[PDB]
Amino acid sequence: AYDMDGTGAGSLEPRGIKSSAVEKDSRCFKVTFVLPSQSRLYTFRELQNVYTTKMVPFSSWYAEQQRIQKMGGKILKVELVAGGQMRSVGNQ
Amino acid sequence: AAVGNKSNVDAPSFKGSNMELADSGADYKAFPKRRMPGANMQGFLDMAKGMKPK
Amino acid sequence: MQDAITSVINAADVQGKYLDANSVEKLRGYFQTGELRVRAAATIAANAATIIKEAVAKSLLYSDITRPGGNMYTTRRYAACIRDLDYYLRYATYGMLAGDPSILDERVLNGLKETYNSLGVPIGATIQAIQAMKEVTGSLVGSDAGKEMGLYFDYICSGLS
Amino acid sequence: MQDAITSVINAADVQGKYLDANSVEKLRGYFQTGELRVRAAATIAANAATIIKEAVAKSLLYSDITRPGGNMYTTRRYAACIRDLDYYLRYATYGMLAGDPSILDERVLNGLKETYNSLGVPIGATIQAIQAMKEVTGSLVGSDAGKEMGLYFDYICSGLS
Amino acid sequence: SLVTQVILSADDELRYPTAGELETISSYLKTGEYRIRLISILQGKEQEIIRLASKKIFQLHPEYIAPGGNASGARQRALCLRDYGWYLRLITYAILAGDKEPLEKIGIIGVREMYNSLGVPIIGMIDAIKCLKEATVEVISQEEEDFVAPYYDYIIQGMS
Amino acid sequence: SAAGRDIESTGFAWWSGNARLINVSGKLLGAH
Amino acid sequence: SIVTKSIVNADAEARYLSPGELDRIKSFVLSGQRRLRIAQTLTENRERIVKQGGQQLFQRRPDVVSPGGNAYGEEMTATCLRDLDYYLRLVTYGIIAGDVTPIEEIGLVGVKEMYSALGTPISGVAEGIRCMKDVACSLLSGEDAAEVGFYFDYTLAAMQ
Amino acid sequence: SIVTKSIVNADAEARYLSPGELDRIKSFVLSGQRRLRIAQTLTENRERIVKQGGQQLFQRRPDVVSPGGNAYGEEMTATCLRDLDYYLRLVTYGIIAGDVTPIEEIGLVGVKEMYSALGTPISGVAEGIRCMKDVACSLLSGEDAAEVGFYFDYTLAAMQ
Amino acid sequence: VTKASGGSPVVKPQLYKTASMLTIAQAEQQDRFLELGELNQLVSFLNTGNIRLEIADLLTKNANIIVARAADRIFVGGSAISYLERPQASIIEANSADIASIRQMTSVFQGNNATPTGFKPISVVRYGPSRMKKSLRDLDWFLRYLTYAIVASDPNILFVNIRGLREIIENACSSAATIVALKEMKKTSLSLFPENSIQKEIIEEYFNVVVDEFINPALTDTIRKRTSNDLQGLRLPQIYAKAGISRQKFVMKPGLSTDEKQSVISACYRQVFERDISKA
Amino acid sequence: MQDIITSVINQYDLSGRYLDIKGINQINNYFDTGLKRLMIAKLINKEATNLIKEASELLFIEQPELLRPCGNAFIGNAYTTRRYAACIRDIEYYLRYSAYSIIAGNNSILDERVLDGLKETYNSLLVPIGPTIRVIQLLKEIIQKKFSTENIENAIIAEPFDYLAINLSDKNL
Ligand code: CLA
Ligand SMILES: CCC1=C(C)/C(=C/C2=NC(=C\c3[nH]c(/C=C4\NC(=O)[C@H](C)[C@H]4CC)c(C)c3CCC(=O)O)/C(CCC(=O)O)=C2C)NC1=O
Ligand SMILES: CCC1=C(C)/C(=C/C2=NC(=C\c3[nH]c(/C=C4\NC(=O)[C@H](C)[C@H]4CC)c(C)c3CCC(=O)O)/C(CCC(=O)O)=C2C)NC1=O
Ligand SMILES: CCC1=C(C)/C(=C/C2=NC(=C\c3[nH]c(/C=C4\NC(=O)[C@H](C)[C@H]4CC)c(C)c3CCC(=O)O)/C(CCC(=O)O)=C2C)NC1=O
Ligand SMILES: CCC1=C(C)/C(=C/C2=NC(=C\c3[nH]c(/C=C4\NC(=O)[C@H](C)[C@H]4CC)c(C)c3CCC(=O)O)/C(CCC(=O)O)=C2C)NC1=O
Ligand SMILES: CCC1=C(C)/C(=C/C2=NC(=C\c3[nH]c(/C=C4\NC(=O)[C@H](C)[C@H]4CC)c(C)c3CCC(=O)O)/C(CCC(=O)O)=C2C)NC1=O
Ligand SMILES: CCC1=C(C)/C(=C/C2=NC(=C\c3[nH]c(/C=C4\NC(=O)[C@H](C)[C@H]4CC)c(C)c3CCC(=O)O)/C(CCC(=O)O)=C2C)NC1=O
Ligand SMILES: CCC1=C(C)/C(=C/C2=NC(=C\c3[nH]c(/C=C4\NC(=O)[C@H](C)[C@H]4CC)c(C)c3CCC(=O)O)/C(CCC(=O)O)=C2C)NC1=O
Ligand SMILES: CCC1=C(C)/C(=C/C2=NC(=C\c3[nH]c(/C=C4\NC(=O)[C@H](C)[C@H]4CC)c(C)c3CCC(=O)O)/C(CCC(=O)O)=C2C)NC1=O
Repeated sequence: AYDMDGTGAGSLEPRGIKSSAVEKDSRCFKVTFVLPSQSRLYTFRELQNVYTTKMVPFSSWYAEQQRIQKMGGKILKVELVAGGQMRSVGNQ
Repeated sequence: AAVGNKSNVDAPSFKGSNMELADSGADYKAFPKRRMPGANMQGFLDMAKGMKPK
Repeated sequence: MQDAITSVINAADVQGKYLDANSVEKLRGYFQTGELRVRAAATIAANAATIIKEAVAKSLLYSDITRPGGNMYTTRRYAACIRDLDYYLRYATYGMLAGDPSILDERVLNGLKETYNSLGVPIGATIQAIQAMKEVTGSLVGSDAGKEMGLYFDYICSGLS
Repeated sequence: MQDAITSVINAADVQGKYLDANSVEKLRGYFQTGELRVRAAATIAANAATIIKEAVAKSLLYSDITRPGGNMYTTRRYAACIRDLDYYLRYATYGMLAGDPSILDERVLNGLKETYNSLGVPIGATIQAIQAMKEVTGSLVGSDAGKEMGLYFDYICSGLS
Repeated sequence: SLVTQVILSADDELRYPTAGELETISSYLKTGEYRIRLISILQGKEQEIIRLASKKIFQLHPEYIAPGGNASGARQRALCLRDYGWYLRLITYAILAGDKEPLEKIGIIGVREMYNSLGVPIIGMIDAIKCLKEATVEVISQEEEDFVAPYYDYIIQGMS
Repeated sequence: SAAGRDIESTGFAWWSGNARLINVSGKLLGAH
Repeated sequence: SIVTKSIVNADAEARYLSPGELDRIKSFVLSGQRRLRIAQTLTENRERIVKQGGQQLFQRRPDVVSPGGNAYGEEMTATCLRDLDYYLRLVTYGIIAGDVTPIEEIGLVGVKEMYSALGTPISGVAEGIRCMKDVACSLLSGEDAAEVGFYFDYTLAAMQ
Repeated sequence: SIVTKSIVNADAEARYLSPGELDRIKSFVLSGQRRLRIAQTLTENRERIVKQGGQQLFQRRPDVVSPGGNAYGEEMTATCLRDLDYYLRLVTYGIIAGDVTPIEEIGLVGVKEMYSALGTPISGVAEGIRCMKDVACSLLSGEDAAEVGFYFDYTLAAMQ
Repeated sequence: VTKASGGSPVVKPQLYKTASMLTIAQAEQQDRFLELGELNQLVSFLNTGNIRLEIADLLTKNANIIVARAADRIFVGGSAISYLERPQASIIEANSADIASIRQMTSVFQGNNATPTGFKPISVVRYGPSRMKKSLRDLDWFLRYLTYAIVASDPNILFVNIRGLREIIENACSSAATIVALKEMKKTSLSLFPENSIQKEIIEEYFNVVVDEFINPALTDTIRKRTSNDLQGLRLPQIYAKAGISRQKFVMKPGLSTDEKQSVISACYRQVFERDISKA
Repeated sequence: MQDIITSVINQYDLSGRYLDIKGINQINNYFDTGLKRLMIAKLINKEATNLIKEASELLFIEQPELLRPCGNAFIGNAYTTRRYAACIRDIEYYLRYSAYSIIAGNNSILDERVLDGLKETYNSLLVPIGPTIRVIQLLKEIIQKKFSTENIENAIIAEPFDYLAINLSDKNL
């Protein structure tokens, strides 16, 4: 279901990205960032634009924001376009 | 021309040689008919000349 | 995935020899039919939906595979057929241009009869659909071009059998 | 992504009218230069590595962007340049064939100057590299063909500025 | 450096450094000054060594020095010693931060396409570094040159 | 391939720049 | 056109254009003189190609014009011929572009959604284009009728 | 070898190895010094043992090399001696293994199917191995010639 | 010993492209019949056809003359062309082309300039036979894939086998003793055709693709570094991936034409669902 | 993978017992030769690009067929330079994973990362298994040329290369 079942350290599925997203979450951000690949010079793949602006969901913004810095990216701006704040029920 | 003239006996076919022209050699199989002596094998060919004449 | 030129170059290369008179003799034979194959592949591209509509209505339209219980009953299952028959008429067009059926078994034939047995698709009705589809394809492209396009249909039917 | 024929058809279509004498008048002008553009794109494909090697050695090879601290110091950063200059010489070749610079801003110009500012890439040295690359390209393809290929280089330099 | 590899390598698993990794930081920091003492030995012999590198890279490869080769001319040979100076400077970085990243984030990653766009034969540069390692053995005793030996041949492995 | 037509390709300067033909036997034959 | 999608094909593949792609851009531009003559024939024959186009369309599909048909009355019949003037125009674009790319993104992409949402029988408009094809190919020689008819039947295929 | 089939014998019988089996593994390994000397003699005498082996083979069987024979010409005669180099090699394996188990599953099992399927007279290749045997036993003393010849005649027996 | 097995399906690795070939594959990968542009693609290279083929036989017939005239230039020591060995596979035959070199038992000069400056030509007696057993074999092969590139569509088969080639043989070969030999074949092969006719420009353009790219630095090895522990890093020569049809990608730059934005989206359907269900 | 140590500890865990002295004697034999296992590894990094080059010429000098046309058997030997480029690449791997496996003192890294599917992969491409194994031991003799005056480094160097040889064989006996 959601990503906070009871998993933490020392648990059977591997220790990973745990987001505070509810059941079928409907909140999503509008993020903007550059993310240079830092791996094209030994792979020699084709090049793709690294400056992107896209709507990521609340269910997986934290994983994406945690990963964009993994590969040296810089986050220029993020906002919560869709969803409420301090909302107990209704994020579903 | 057939030249079927007469006295077509059967026994005693003899010897000699002629090697008549091929045909149909105008077809097209993609593989050869295979033959030997690659490299890993130049040693023994040069070396079967030795006994070739015996 | 080899055409007639790729297959000729491979056999001439696999013996390490140049393109002798016999290798170029077949290549000249392929270039002579190069004009016929494009016009054959031209009209087949135009009448792709019409050919498949003619084959299914002529072979397996009203048989009891079409009725309930038959192998083609539900609309998802019927729609999979004309999707499925489109590949046979399409890949056969590729073999007709390349002049070599290597693309068929590379991308169609392998794991095909083993897949229809899994789904339970009737191989008997499948080949007759392709045979009927081969019959209408000889209508459009003519006789000799139909002989060329027809030469790869039964190649599918043979291996799919 | 429109060529000269696509742009002519679009403007003639966007008013809902047929291809009158003025629309075909430009199309005939494009077909006249069709022979020049292919030979221009022919030699540029051959001397792609030689042109980029000539531009960097003539514009920014020994400047202090090349030395430590400069924007091009490390081997990853140097290797990104000739990778980066390859697109400018390549996409400019596409604009020279299509006869319309729509492909450049569609696939090169948009988010480009906004990207170099993020990385901190010097736009000043970049344009002079493309200007020097434009200078050697006029050497190969000739004068008028260089005028054509050169017409899309400064289009990149203008928008990248 | 080495601590950076442990912080990074422990960070993609979302965990603190384990028992073995904290050894790898602790043992690295206890051998600290000996890298510091060693790099000052090499910095005082950079004019020592690159003069000896130009000995054998060119007697081995007179193709490059001759008229027509890339290194023909004064100013081409002038930077020629500069590339030795940057490489030797990079190795002092690698000898200090006890790993290969300063030899890899600089110098190694994409070096072939740099030289290939320059005309320098990439095989010749491999012998240049091999020449440079051959030159460092003379001005260095047996104790500490096998400490610096594995940092050289990584560059040769990186360039192939 | 080609060799020895400079100061720091052989060691000899230009006033000695007739003695870059000692280990170069082909140019020396055309010199004689 | 053939020029723009032979580019975007080789664009996606990270490569330049092969001889197979550049000997056809070459072969297409030398074909350009003959294409403008063919499109010039259909350009000022739209009065007959459309009006005789709707001629056979109503004789073959009297339902669409009969009371209850979608094109019933003085009003809809005028728009009934308006669409044929559209599709006859797009065929002139496809002949000059050497491809149905102009016809693709105009009048073909999502055409079934429009005509289904207008209440028009999409099979009926397909019958209209076929009637225009016999009038168009009757205006040209055999070498041309294999082209002008060739673009109509593609429109027939995508319109059902 | 004697070690592996003395095991698989006692393996099948659900038992360990008797003194009759373990006093011969013992007796074989003390024999191992003398076996390597014997195989060492045949190892670098293959030039004479094979070439003189095919010497007597053609003098005794001129049919196989005459025109029409299987080993006719420069080509087949080279392969004609190649097989003798094979079988001379397997005898060196049997001497070191102390058994024809290496010769059994290599060059003996199903050998008649190969040579019958190659058109080669299997009796002719048997004559070749006998000619090699007289050359081999002429290179060793009487105590050794009772072994090196001993493995050839087993190959002669299975090859007919 | 390995205690399991995934099986080995028959796989034919890519070798080269041809003009008859890749355009059949491009529309193949997009799941469509080729269109009239690409049908116009497949036709007039077939319409090249016999022109490509006759270039082979005229080039193939005097193959020894093409190879021998290079031998006179850069090989001291008499003829030194005995080490040729045309059948390179040791087969009896199936059929053979005709070459028929020297008949009775460098003739006229009048323009013959091979070495640009003081280049040392290889000797032969000092160069030794075993190394000599390749140099005529490779002067052979440069005649070969050219006469496979003419008969095929493109020069791509030359590009794959000549990119890193000069580096690999750079230690047992003076490289400039190849560029002289490769520019002797075009000078010899241009003796055959009336120049400023169509065939003269065809084969000339294929010679300078192999000789100018011969003097060109080899591609760098591509590396596949893995992300986590249990994987293993690999390494492939960049030669290896540029042989064959070379499968395409699709990108969604907003602002494309809505077809190429439609061909990319439907390309996304086939990837994730394995069959374009919107078409199906 | 598993080194000599972890392989030893799993040996005692399966039985669920602590490490006795026979277990520790196996670990001590690694710790003694562990310092000797490194300059074997350090020599390989210094001799890596060379040792592949001597292996190739020593291979093709005995297998000239590998540099020739394949015959109609579409077989992958070093025919073309595309074939030759990738074929030298395999000698990279056999020297590499046999270099780690010298340091681990155990062939656990070998079979799971080299042997598993090796006959699978070569049977697909029709690659020579015979010459492929012979080049593996041309490297072994070439590496043992350096450490030859004594003979306790020799058994260390032989263990990885000998393991690939016995395992890539279709078993004749
Ligand atoms: C067959 C005779 C012969 C030969 C082959 C050589 C060969 C050589 N000598 Mg040597 N030498 C010779 C005789 C010879 N020498 C004699 C007779 C003397 C005594 C004077 C010397 C003294 C000598 C010295 C001191 C040196 C050499 C050097 C050299 C080397 C380079 C030469 C050079 O660059 O000069 C280039 C030429 C000049 C710079 C021009 C000099 C012009 C002189 C000063 C004027 C000549 C006057 C003449 C009689 C009339 C001229 C008419 C006038 C109107 C112009 C070369 C191997 C050098 C060396 O060791 O290299 C390894 C060196 O340093 N030589
Ligand atoms: C590694 C650097 C880094 C940080 C720090 C980070 C923070 C971060 N904090 C979040 C939420 C949150 N953070 C808090 C925290 C707090 N509430 C309080 O009253 C306190 C003041 C505070 C605890 C100290 C809460 C309650 C949420 C949930 C908000 C919601 O459901 O709307 C979220 C939204 C997604 C998710 O949690 O799955 C992110 C991405 N991400 C990063 O990559
Ligand atoms: C390109 C080579 C190639 C082929 C040919 C191919 C066939 C293929 N046919 C399928 C199904 C099917 N195929 C049929 C076909 C038929 N029913 C009949 O009665 C007729 C005899 C026949 C039409 C001629 C049907 C009904 C299904 C659906 C089966 C089901 O839902 O269980 C499926 C299952 C998945 C899907 O359709 O999405 C595959 C993968 N895949 C390939 O990659
Ligand atoms: C097809 C249109 C297009 C372009 C042009 C493009 C550019 C682009 N240039 C980049 C970097 C770069 N570009 C340069 C370029 C230069 N340094 C200089 O001094 C010069 C002025 C200049 C060479 C002319 C350098 C050094 C980097 C690396 C920056 C870094 O590592 O921080 C990057 C970061 C990622 C990467 O290279 O893998 C992108 C995405 N992307 C595109 O899609
Ligand atoms: C920190 C890592 C690093 C390196 C190594 C580097 C190298 C580098 N070498 C260059 C040129 C050059 N390099 C050489 C080099 C040589 N000739 C020989 O015979 C030798 C074997 C070799 C020197 C030891 C030559 C001849 C040129 C000039 C080529 C030309 O412009 O014609 C250039 C062009 C500008 C310049 O000289 O500064 C760069 C950037 N940049 C870097 O950031
Ligand atoms: C360039 C591609 C293109 C097409 C094809 C197109 C069609 C189109 N057809 C329309 C109406 C119409 N179209 C018809 C057509 C027909 N009635 C029949 O019986 C026949 C079967 C058929 C014609 C042969 C009728 C009757 C209407 C009016 C429907 C109404 O008033 O409700 C309308 C709404 C009115 C208008 O704006 O014209 C559009 C937009 N637009 C385009 O951009
Ligand atoms: C290790 C056990 C072993 C043996 C013995 C063996 C034999 C063997 N003998 C062969 C051929 C041959 N063998 C002969 C042999 C002979 N001609 C004569 O006249 C003589 C009687 C006789 C030799 C003394 C000839 C002529 C051929 C070539 C036949 C042909 O080309 O059709 C071939 C096919 C070519 C090849 O791959 O070498 C095999 C495999 N393989 C094995 O693994
Ligand atoms: C069809 C395109 C094509 C070519 C040409 C090719 C060449 C090729 N030449 C090779 C070697 C060689 N090639 C040559 C010689 C020469 N080579 C020349 O192009 C010159 C004419 C001559 C020097 C003047 C020599 C001497 C060797 C042996 C080098 C060595 O021992 O490593 C090798 C390594 C295997 C071998 O020993 O033959 C290849 C794969 N491969 C290809 O796919
Ligand atoms: C880590 C362990 C490991 C190995 C060894 C390995 C091998 C491997 N060898 C390959 C090909 C190949 N390997 C060779 C090798 C040879 N040809 C000969 O004639 C010689 C016997 C031999 C050189 C010794 C050739 C020619 C190919 C290409 C086959 C072809 O495309 O024709 C390929 C397919 C290309 C690719 O790498 O993607 C793989 C995966 N992969 C692994 O993960």
